[PDB]
Amino acid sequence: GSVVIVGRIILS
Amino acid sequence: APITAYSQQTRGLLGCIITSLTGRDKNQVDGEVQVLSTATQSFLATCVNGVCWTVYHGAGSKTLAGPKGPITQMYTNVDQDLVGWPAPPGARSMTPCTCGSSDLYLVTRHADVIPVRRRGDSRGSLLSPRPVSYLKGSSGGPLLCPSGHVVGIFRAAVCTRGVAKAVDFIPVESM
Ligand SMILES: *[C@@](=O)([C]([C][C](F)F)[N]C(=O)[C]([C][C]([C])[C])[N]C(=O)[C]([N]C(=O)O[C]C1=[C][C]=[C][C]=[C]1)[C]([C])[C][C])C([O])=O
Repeated sequence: GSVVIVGRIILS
Repeated sequence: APITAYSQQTRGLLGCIITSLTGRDKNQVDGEVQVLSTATQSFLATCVNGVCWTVYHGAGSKTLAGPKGPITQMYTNVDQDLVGWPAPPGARSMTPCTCGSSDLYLVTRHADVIPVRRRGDSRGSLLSPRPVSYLKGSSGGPLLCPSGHVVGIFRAAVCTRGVAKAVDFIPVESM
């Protein structure tokens, strides 16, 4: 069972 | 806070369950910080110098779904609680902070930037206490200097009676 990217945080 | 952030969700349950099983992710990746999910836990990965970095207590020894099938860790360190995968393409890689600042900012899963006072190589206190429940799912998130460079990756909340007063983190040195 793989780890999955469910979203992302864009930094600034 | 002088660093700002916002999230974008990329998948829900069905996609997440399915992508875990097959290990194949064709989604466009972007951002400095990936929100992650396995069956039983939620957490964050911080891309520094080309590698996506997170907590062992979250990812265990697992691959990360990627564009060509599952991605093997290139770094797995049980004691420092750190694991790494080659960042998939698209991820905005940050740079290790060296300036030495003492004012740090923790980026949580909900895209808040909160103030931390560094107290030791791997500890910092919250200038304002927060409920532990507000920090759940942020393990792996970055601790940042004011210039936006990374000093460490969030690991544990030090609390009493549901409120988080300080944080334990893995110093970028480790990475
Ligand atoms: C993170 O995995 C979670 C983030 C948030 F909840 F704090 N981190 C943890 O669950 C860690 C896991 C542990 C195996 C390191 N646990 C804690 O944060 C807990 N606090 C505590 O046990 O830490 C004290 C300590 C930290 C570091 C070194 C020595 C001692 C809390 C769960 C207790 C209320 C996520 O879920 O995103």
